[PDB]
Amino acid sequence: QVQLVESGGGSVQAGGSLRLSCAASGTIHAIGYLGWFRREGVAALTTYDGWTYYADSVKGRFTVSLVYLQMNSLKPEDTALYYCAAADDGWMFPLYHNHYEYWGQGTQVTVS
Amino acid sequence: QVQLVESGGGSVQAGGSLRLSCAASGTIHAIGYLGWFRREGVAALTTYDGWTYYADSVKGRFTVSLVYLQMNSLKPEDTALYYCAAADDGWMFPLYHNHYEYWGQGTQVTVS
Amino acid sequence: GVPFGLLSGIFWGLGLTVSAYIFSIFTDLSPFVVAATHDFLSIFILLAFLLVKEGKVRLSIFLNIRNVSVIIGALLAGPIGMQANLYAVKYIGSSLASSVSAIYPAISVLLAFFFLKHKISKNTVFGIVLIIGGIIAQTSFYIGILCALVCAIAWGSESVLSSFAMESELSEIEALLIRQVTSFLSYLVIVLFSHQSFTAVANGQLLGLMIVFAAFDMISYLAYYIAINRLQPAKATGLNVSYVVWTVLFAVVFLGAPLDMLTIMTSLVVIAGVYIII
Amino acid sequence: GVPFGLLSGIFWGLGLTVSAYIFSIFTDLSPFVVAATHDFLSIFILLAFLLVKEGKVRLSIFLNIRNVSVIIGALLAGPIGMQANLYAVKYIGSSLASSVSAIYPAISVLLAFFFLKHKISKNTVFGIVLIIGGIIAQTSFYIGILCALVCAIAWGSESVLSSFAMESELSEIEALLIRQVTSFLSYLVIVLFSHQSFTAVANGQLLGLMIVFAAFDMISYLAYYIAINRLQPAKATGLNVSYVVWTVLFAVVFLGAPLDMLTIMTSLVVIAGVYIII
Repeated sequence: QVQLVESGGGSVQAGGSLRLSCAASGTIHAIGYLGWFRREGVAALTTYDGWTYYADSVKGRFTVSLVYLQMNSLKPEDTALYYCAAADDGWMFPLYHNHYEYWGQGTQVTVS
Repeated sequence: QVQLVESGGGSVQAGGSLRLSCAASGTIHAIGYLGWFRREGVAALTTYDGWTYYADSVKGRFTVSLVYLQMNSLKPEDTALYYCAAADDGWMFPLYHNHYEYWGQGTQVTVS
Repeated sequence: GVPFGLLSGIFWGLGLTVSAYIFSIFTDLSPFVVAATHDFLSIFILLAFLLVKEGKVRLSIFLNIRNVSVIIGALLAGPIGMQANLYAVKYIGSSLASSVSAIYPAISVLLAFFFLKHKISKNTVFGIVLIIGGIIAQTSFYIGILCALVCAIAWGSESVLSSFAMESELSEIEALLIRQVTSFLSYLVIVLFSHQSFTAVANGQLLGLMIVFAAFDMISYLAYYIAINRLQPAKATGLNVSYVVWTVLFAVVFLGAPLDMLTIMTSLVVIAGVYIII
Repeated sequence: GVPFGLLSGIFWGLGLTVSAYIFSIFTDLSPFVVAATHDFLSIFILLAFLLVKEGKVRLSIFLNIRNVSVIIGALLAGPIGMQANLYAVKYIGSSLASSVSAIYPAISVLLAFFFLKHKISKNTVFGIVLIIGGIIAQTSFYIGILCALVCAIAWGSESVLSSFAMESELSEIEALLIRQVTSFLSYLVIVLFSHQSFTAVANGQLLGLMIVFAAFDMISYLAYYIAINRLQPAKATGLNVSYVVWTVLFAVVFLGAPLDMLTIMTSLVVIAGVYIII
């Protein structure tokens, strides 16, 4: 129903920072939760309320904005294809790659 | 369920004769009626009993055998793609291109 | 949708064994008042179904040219069907008319092949012939069978008609909505000319029985038309014929109808047929 | 398969209003004999369904590791469920235990989210909360509600369990066949230790009532499990909650149960919820 496109992937030296962008197209009115995975849960924002849930491994180092993912303090373990995701209905269960039905192609991020 | 292949098509001078062949592959045990169209009904044989129904336009000029279609007294109106067909269950309603579910690709026959 | 046939069967069986209970508990009641109040009550149920399923109303789909089939089938099965069936009840018995109304699929299995050009040449014919043989083995006769076949032709032709309209751009709920609207109009016209009294319907108990009977009958018709839509008129009636097994079961269980050995044999024959069809 | 939910609802409502009729016409009858004979009679119906649907038997699919869920759910909902529900009947009334057995989907809507990791965060929660509010607005209480929630937890957890097994390689008819087999074994073990008499079942009228009740209940369970299979546990129970509307309708129509204004309001609330869910 919604087409997701990712941008900003590439190679980054460890110890810096990076920004990744996700653009959604289509019926974007009733999507509750937006997400950012690499399929582990790394970020998930709620549209109306404005809260952002993260992973404990990166909680406090990565940040979400409305979708922009700003990742700081990069480590070589972060080399992965990052995927976007949306949820038709959501209250309190983010970060799971079975709730989110709308899936993107993902872009590669390699930390050196 | 059944793949149908036709052979023998080509160009024939009017006033001669021609033979067209149909080979069926797959689950060929429960097919009752075999057919030959050009989607008008031109020929349809019953497997068990052995009767053959034809079209009144060609009844007495074309003949069926078990599938071989021998067409005699060709006329320029017979230029068409001939198709094979089979029927899962059949008693008395041949020559209709909605009864027959298994369809072939057909071969071109051009009368000059 | 193979289970929808059997569901239509069981729900029409429940509706019929509710109708028998109604006509047994009430003597003065007449079938013309019952059918009219049934249809008037069920029109609300159909409006509810339509409003819940999709948008409010779609009246541009009720084209005048195509849906003549459904109105003619409704006025050919509803009013005169029930009239001739009650005539058969008064003529040759209360339970033979129902047996012929169950042997009805013969005319449908003929028409669907000949008129609609359907392809049922040898698969279903055997199960339906076996059901027919069972119903005839269950049992002035020349006129009783004449009126009975007059009922059966109509009740088997409503199916062939109802599968003619729903071929293109007529869902299950609308093709039945117009059917019930037209049957209600027809019964209204029939009652108005005869000035049949409506005082009996005011009873609360009778109204409750009528609303449960209308709910059962309408779920039956809805499942039956969902079947016909995607299972045609050739087997979608044969599968529904199973309602005689139910009707007999619920009559011998709830209403306390006497059980005989011949009815067990007929029920076994018809259930064997219904099992053969799948 | 959205209509299967409401179909399970109507068929369980019919089964329950047949059970009320049975227990009203017979005084000496006890729920343990009734449940045992029901299950023993319905095992034949399930064998018939299985033999007609597909091949004779497939016992290699009844693996010991996975189907512990279904056996534990059956012995957790069937025997002790009915025992504690009859305890609630004797404690705080004959119709409040049924109301809690209808408010059951709360524990299911909690478990399906937390334990099975299902995604129902905000869509269904509102309809189910509204149904719950209606059932509580319909109405020693601290122990009655305790036993009632003990029944509701079990009857809502059988659904979460039954949707755990059918995730991979267990169809609707087998996951229920083992359920009924194990419930029958459990009730047999319970009866043997208490030496409950089986003389009442020999009655022909009671056998007819039990076979129609088993047929209704089994069509209900089958439609309900076909729903759960493809509609999950979160809404497939909420849709089935509609059976309280039916039960009340058939009680006030057929059994002659008195009608009060508060029950109309509760039925309107729960039908509003059921309509909201779709």
